[PDB]
Amino acid sequence: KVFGRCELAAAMKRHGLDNYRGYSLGNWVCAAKFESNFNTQATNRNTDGSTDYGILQINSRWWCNDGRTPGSRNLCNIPCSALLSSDITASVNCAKKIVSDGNGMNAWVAWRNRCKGTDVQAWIRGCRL
Ligand code: NA
Repeated sequence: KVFGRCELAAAMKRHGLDNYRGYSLGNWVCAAKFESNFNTQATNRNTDGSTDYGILQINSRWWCNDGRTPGSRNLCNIPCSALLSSDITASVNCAKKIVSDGNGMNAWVAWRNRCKGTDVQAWIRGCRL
């Protein structure tokens, strides 16, 4: 599913991401834009041989099982394929664990390099939330 901007903003809010670990909804929408372009089916191979899955490009090195990431963990206890669903419940549940792990949203290098410190409110502009 390719979410619309406000569509994804509504879904993330409904799933309790708005101000989760102090991150406003626009931070999460911004992260999703630069990680996946709001595409639930996005997959990207990392140089270390792990893969990033779904709207928030959750990494098989630590968070989900894809059966092809040696010495990896599955801390969200989910198949990485579950992170490609049109229903973002699994991605959001797993992202709550990631953002809680100590470095907040710096876990998402695209967030740190493209969203952090910017006018992230712009990403929920015009949305009926
Ligand atoms: Na894994």
